[PDB]
Amino acid sequence: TNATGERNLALIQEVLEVFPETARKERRKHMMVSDPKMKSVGKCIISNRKSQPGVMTVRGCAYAGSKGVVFGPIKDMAHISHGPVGCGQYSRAGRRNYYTGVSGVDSFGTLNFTSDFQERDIVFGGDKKLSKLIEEMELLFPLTKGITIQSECPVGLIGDDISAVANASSKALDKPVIPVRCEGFRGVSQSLGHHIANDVVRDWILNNREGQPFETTPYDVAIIGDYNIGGDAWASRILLEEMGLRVVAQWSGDGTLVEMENTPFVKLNLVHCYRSMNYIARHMEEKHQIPWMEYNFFGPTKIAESLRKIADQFDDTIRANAEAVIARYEGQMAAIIAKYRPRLEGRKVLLYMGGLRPRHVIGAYEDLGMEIIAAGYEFAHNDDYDRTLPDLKEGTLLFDDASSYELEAFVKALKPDLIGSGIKEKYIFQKMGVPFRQMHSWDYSGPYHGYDGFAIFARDMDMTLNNPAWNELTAPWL
Amino acid sequence: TNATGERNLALIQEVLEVFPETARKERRKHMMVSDPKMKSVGKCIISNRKSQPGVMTVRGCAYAGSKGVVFGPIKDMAHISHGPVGCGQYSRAGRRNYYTGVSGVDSFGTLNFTSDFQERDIVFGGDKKLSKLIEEMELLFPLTKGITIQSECPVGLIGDDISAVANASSKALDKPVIPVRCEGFRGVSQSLGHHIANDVVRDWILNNREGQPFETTPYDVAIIGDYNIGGDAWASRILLEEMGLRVVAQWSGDGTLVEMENTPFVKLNLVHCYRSMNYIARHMEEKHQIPWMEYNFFGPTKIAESLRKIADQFDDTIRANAEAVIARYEGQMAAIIAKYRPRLEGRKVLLYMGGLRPRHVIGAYEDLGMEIIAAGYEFAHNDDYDRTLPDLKEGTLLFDDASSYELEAFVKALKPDLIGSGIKEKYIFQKMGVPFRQMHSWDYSGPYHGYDGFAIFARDMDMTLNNPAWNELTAPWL
Amino acid sequence: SQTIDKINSCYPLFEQDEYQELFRNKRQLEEAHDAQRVQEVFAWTTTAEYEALNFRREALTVDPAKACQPLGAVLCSLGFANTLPYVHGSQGCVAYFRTYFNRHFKEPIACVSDSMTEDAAVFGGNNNMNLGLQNASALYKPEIIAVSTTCMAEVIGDDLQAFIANAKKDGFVDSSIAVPHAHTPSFIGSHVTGWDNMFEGFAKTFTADYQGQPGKLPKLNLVTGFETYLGNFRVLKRMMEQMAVPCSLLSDPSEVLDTPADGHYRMYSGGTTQQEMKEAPDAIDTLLLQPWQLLKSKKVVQEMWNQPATEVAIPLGLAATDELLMTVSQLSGKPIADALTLERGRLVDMMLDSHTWLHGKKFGLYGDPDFVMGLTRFLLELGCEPTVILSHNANKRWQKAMNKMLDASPYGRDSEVFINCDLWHFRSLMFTRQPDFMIGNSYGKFIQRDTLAKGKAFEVPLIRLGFPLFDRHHLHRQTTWGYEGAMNIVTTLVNAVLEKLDSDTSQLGKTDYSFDLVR
Amino acid sequence: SQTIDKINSCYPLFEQDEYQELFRNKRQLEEAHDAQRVQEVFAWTTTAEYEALNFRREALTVDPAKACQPLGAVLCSLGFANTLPYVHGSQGCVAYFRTYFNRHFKEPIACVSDSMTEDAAVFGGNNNMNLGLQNASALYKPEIIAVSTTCMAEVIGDDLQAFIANAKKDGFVDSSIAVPHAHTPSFIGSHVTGWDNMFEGFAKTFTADYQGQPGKLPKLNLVTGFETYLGNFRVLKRMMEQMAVPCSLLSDPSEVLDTPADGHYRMYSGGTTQQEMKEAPDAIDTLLLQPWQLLKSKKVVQEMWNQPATEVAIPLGLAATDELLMTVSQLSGKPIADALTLERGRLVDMMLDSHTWLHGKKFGLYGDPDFVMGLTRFLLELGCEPTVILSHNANKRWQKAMNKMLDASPYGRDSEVFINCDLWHFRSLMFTRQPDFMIGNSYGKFIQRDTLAKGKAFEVPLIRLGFPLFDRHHLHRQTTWGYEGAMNIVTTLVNAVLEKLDSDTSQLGKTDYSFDLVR
Ligand code: CFM
Ligand code: CLF
Ligand code: CLF
Ligand SMILES: [Cl-]
Ligand SMILES: [Cl-]
Ligand SMILES: [Mg+2]
Ligand SMILES: [Mg+2]
Ligand SMILES: [Mg+2]
Ligand SMILES: [Mg+2]
Ligand SMILES: [Mg+2]
Repeated sequence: TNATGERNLALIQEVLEVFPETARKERRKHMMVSDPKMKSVGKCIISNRKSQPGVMTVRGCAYAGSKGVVFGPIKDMAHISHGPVGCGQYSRAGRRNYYTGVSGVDSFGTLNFTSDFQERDIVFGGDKKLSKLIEEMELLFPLTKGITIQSECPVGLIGDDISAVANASSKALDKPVIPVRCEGFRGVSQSLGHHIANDVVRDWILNNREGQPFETTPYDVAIIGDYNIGGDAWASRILLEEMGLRVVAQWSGDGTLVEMENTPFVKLNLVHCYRSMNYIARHMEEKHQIPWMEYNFFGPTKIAESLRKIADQFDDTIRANAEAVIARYEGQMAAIIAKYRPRLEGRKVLLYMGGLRPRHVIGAYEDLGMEIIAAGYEFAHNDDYDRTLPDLKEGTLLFDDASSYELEAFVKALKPDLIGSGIKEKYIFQKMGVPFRQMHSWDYSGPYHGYDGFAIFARDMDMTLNNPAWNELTAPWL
Repeated sequence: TNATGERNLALIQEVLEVFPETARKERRKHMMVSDPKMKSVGKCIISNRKSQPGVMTVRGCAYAGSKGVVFGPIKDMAHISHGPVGCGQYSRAGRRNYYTGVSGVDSFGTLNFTSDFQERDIVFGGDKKLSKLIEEMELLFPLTKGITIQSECPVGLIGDDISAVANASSKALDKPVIPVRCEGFRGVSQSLGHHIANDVVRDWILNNREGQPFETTPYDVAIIGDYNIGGDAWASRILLEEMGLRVVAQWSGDGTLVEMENTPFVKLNLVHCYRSMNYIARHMEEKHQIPWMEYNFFGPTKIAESLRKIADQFDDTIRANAEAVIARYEGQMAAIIAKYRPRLEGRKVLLYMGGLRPRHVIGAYEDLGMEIIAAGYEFAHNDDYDRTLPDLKEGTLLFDDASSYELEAFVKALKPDLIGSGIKEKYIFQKMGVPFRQMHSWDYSGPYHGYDGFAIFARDMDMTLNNPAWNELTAPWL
Repeated sequence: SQTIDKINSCYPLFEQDEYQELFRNKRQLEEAHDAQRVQEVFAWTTTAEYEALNFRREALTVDPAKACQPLGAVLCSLGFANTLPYVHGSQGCVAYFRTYFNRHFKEPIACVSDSMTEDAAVFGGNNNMNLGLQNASALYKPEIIAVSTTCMAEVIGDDLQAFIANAKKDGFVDSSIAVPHAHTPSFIGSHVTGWDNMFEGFAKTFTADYQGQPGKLPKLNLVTGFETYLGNFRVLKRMMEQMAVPCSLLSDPSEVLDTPADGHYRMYSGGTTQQEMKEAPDAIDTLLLQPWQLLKSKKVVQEMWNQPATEVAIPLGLAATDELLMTVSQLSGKPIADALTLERGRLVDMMLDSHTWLHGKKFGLYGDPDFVMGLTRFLLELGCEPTVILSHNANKRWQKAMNKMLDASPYGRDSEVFINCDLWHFRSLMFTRQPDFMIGNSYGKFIQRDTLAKGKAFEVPLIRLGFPLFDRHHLHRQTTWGYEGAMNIVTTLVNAVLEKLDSDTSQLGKTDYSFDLVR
Repeated sequence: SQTIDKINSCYPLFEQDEYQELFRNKRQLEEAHDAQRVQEVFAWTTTAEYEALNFRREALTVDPAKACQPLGAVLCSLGFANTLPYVHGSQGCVAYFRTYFNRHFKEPIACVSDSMTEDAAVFGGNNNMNLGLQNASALYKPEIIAVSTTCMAEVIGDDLQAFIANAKKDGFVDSSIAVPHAHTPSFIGSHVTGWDNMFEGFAKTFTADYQGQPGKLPKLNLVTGFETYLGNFRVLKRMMEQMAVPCSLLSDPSEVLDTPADGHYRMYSGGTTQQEMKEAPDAIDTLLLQPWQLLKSKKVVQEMWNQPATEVAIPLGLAATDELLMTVSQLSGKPIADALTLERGRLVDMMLDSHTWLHGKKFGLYGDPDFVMGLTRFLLELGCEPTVILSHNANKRWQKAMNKMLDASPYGRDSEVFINCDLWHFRSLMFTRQPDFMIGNSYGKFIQRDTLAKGKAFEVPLIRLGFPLFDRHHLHRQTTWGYEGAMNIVTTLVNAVLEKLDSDTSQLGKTDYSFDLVR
């Protein structure tokens, strides 16, 4: 490797010295330094394994992946957090998966529906309570298009059978009632909740309109794996419609059961979050012969690449439209780069997030002259690490499921100018004097996808990296 | 006198022993004990004298009486506070003389227009600055109907001639521009400002539409002396209009220059505040042959007496209308007495206000079962003391232009259950543990005139006398 | 689109015409219910008929106003020196506990899990407990690892006590480290029950073998229970210093929830020391300041420490602060400080100065049982009417006490108390009972929004007092106990009245006859 | 009409049908301008064309943002022990000074006049002074009678020093009573000029012939100038006690403006003693904390007392507090306290936690010169843009210093500074420059209302920081100086942003896509 690479390999060894020997050796396989010539990680890194007990992993659970990430955003369905009260309360309106609607009436994503398990539900089982719950829900919330049942830890452990409940209630309501066995002890992170949810969608939603008439166009697409954080999916949808495509469905930011049931009638699936929804994309290719492709709407270099490759799946009319859309936003892009690149050029960034953004935002940073010096994921798999390799400079530190200890140690040694990570990391690194931007919730700003999003992204990186308070951590007399 | 009269005469002696001998002898003539067999105060009290230097009199000045009280409420005219900046700033929107309009556009009572004298204005005189101010006013505030110039202390002292300026500017603008020599060193209190202002209205406003056609009815009246505190004059006007009268003018609460100019065409002038506007009522009787009468719209006993007497000046149609109005509000009045009189009756009140309300509100307190144990005025004249005697119980303390020492000593000795007085008295007496209601501003409530006002007055006396915090001034360990 | 000179975030970017056209077009692919039908259903959710069906619920909960046990065990643990909270069970819980407190305090929150998964569901989590204690000790070097549980661990029947005994015996955790523990099942009680359960675990670990003697130390211990205002820990210490009465708080997270941004991260800071906890049995007495939740803590104080456990009300308001200081004075034999009497008289001056805007005002309020009882009591003492009083996690014994207090007050005649009811129940009650204001936490923003959509005349504004407070900053620094806290409460209530009256009277040419400069 | 179960005050009584009808009938008797003409003129007053005419004024002042000198002298005088403020002149002035302070502080205000009338306009006010001092001494028993003047007195040219000597020589006032005086013409400067003049009078009375020696006492004196937040007097004392540096405030009215409501009225409470003022020349130095208005007080310190008068900026914000404590440290030789450095770090933590809501926000601001410079400085420190900056009573030297500070900062590039301009000028600027928010006193409420009447998109919300504050309660107890006051300012600013963003995003089904729970 190069000099940067050696320094990072030595840093790896120094950081892991604190771990008991058994964990030390296991943790060493979760980190590596990148090679520009490598095309796949092979045995250089391992991922999607259990977390080490007691280390303060950043990860969440499979209920977070299913309820919190995939199903929670669907606005026209009521999602029931089934089990005791915590899970549903801590995850009530924490993720900014934007939607429009009339809350409590035709759209339900900010309400917290729960079966609030008590000790008698654990000793006698929760299915009778679940069935009565759904009757009460239908009475007080008549405009739901369908209902999901998101299982918390206790449900499967006490032997309940929510599928039998879902089938019975779906007949009585004449609406889809969807059971999900996303108990938080299953799998190792948020990731298995994604996979569980894709399999549930495959069997309980996707075939509901098979054989029905749907009026199509040649340029019908679905956005797969964009959860509209801060309106990201609306800022992506507008470009695809400007290019002459019809976005029949959005999975699942501002999404609906109806859009999802109409997805098997589209011509092309456009996968933004590969990690969470590649499963269903591959399934629609196999069963409905719908092609799919990955794309990236972070920053002008990746948006132009994406628009051109999407248009190249159609005909010369869409190709020409792709060129006209890029030319239409050229001025706006050039003014954003001319204003903000001089304020950010040369600064170094450390990124630590779930399963996509750690590699997906690197082009936007590079469009503002910034450099990534370390990148890691909470719960990515090896195919995500493979997908990261083309966008790293040689010697970059690449790592998986870091404890708080490891992330603190990496930041103290690397001295990034800017960190992009989550809410549990923000207030630690700000006290250490490092400018920090939340790159899950966008620090209550966004959108960051698309051309309208790049302006916001650039304003926000400048705002925080150059804020005057960062020169005041040390008192003037010290 | 009775045993209360004796106790009060001994209290007068005790309180005044603090004063240097000459002030003591002077101040002894400003207090007495009431005798129900007296029609006139005669020699028993004196009033409308200069205040004692250095004693902390409650009184204000002639600019307060002219600008603050009589002219400032007139909504369609711009009133200039002419002199240094204080006077106009301290009096900006402190008096709740309510009006409707569009501020700064067709109505000006919450703006402070001032000539902001600087040392060069004292040295060279302020008439040229006044003339140029009036030109800029007209450019920036074109919808004024007229302008008044309210002199502060320095204007007459430096020899300025604002009547020459007003005459020239009124021709230049072709609108009334009215000079007022209401410098605060004139007179002894607010009172001479009222008189000055009435003389200016007599000469500069009331003759403006003389000889002109005006469509009359047989039931045209003007409300003279109701400054619409918290909408008191609206709560009064509604009863007169329900009784079949047409209120052509209201002086000057929610009033206009137009209404004042049309006052000489009415059939009857209805004087509520005798102190501040008896002058112009007597002038209208002598010059225009318009009868006038005093009335009182505080509480149901006085309201019915007043409506019947006003109606007795017309004909049997209005006499029958007075009985219909009284009957119409009798259920509202019985409900207010049934809810609040039991919560107030028996309790003793001390009143200290300007020139009218210390006697005028006594009926409404008596309708709620309360007793007045002492009543005083800041600046009333002996004809006001004469008018107070019919509504006092034998031996009541009656006094004039009290110092703060004297009010505090009367309160300490008499131990009233409730005090009604002003903003400079409020926070002293609350600390002494005596429930206190502001009886100038209505403690940001009101109206108190009229049938709709009596409900609010009863609610407010109960709220404050019976509040639970008055039982908490002494710590429980003390 | 965006212009370089004025870049717009999500709101108001999506108000632009191109996005309004995008939404109209997207709506045609959703099979939306017609606007007329959505309007009919919204109106119907504001009615007395819908309310009656809403109050027939027996199985569905919607918009709860409580959290689960281990959250409260984590907050209690954070209040001891050099302590690392550790929750035995599944890791998603710890990601959520940390995030929940991160968003209220705007601070980092240390807490680990031992990551029980499918394997531990079948074998039990003793291997996770051994490796978890070992790795946490190595990485984070705590003096105390304070263990609570998640519902998976409870349901499978993991014997906490035995697991920790095995870790000790087999060398996974050193003898220098204390490992207090409590079972905290989220299907029992709420987060306030977890706090009390964790406190009993600390009392057993640090004092069970101690032979104490009440009044050997001339001090008072204070126990707050679950409290998320930093000013409340601080005011108690400040008042006790003015009384000249030695004091320890037992669980005080106010320094670790307020470390300076000086270039260093400090995982541990301040907190009750092991010396304070170990010598607790020698104090004169321990005062349990939130009595309805501190149930096992009262048995500790009386049955383990043989102290009086003098009964005290939550010290919220004027009369409850007077009663706390008289109790401190009686137990210690020391007079109430003149600076405290002066402060008390300034609060009474504020109450008299602002009473005409507060008297008769009608409030809805919700929160934890001890907080709701204290705030209802102080509202009665102000001459306000607490017409709708809700505590999702309160019990029937509390409800009987609340009704006893309300029946005895002239200001409680129209009050209704609700237990085991949630914020969807509260939402109907704001529509049907329509109090002037509602006092609650950030979840109440959606109820204010819902009442405003019926009409401006039906809006019930929210006043933020409680937990969690996620949509305003630095309210967690405030104080709500003591005279200092009652000054904040009075100021907050009168200025909420005055901000609403200004808004109502701010229409030029229409309602601004009463937009008074002075109020 | 009124119903017994719900009595309505003025608003909203007058919204009832019978009163809307009453108003239509009265309007027919006013010769009202037509509604379209009034709308036309209102729209014209919001334009740039109107603003240009407005900025041509030379003689008319509309809605001033200053008061007159004696108001300042009365406030200075209230800060000394057992002192009765006395204003030689006409009585109307004293009713108005007492009332103006009553409505801000919610407290009584002692002040007397000697009631000069037309007779006194002829012969001079010598008899009024003699009788006034005798009668005030008898009734109120002050130790100090602090004399200032109204404009009448100044125009007449009454010789205060000679009148006060004659009173003592003739036996009208006892010789033991201190009677400091100052000439305070309201046609010069403003209320801050009064305060500084009054202070120079106290310093002459108590120190003229004193043989002082700086550093004989190892203390520092502090001089606040005209200040109406009780917390600023109190934070300065608290910080000096943490620094362990002896100190006196010279003029401290914070006790007599906050006496307890305990059944007793206390005309006098606390205040600078005569011993503190008499020994003031023996301190190491005297720090003048509002330097632009403390002009004659700097001459006292340097010319009379031969102390440095070490220059200090108003201690508002983080960097200015830092500079204050470094100056205290350097003069005293004592280190900065570890508790202060911890408080500083917590303020920085707040700043970093809230910065994304404040960065780039645009504010208008007005008030006294020292305050406006201090708050403009701190807003630049926060990454905010103070685009419209007005001080009616400031001078050209202050305006030059302000533009220098602004030009040096990345955040001052669009900032405009106005002097000798009033709130009718500021109102135009709010329409043409449209900042996000304006910081002002209660008179700004009318400008918020005016901007809202143009439309919701044009509304500029008011943030209340300054004097007077008449339409909210108890803001006068807040702190704006030191780290404690900067914590208040940061919290106030960020929560004003978040309150407005919630209101803007609170429209059910329309803007509530961005009505976020967590901010
Ligand atoms: S941490 Fe995305 S794979 Fe999943 S909630 Fe964030 S880096 Fe998730 S992009 Fe998405 S919207 Fe996310 S930011 Fe894939 S959905 S489990 Mo936390
Ligand atoms: S890993 Fe995930 S979040 Fe954890 S429980 Fe399991 S599904 Fe849920 Fe909800 S209630 Fe509380 S937080 Fe748990 S302990 Fe019982
Ligand atoms: S008794 Fe009356 S209020 Fe007094 S001055 Fe005279 S008219 Fe006026 Fe305005 S400016 Fe200030 S307060 Fe005066 S001292 Fe020069
Ligand atoms: Cl309870
Ligand atoms: Cl200046
Ligand atoms: Mg919709
Ligand atoms: Mg009008
Ligand atoms: Mg913080
Ligand atoms: Mg007060
Ligand atoms: Mg410049």
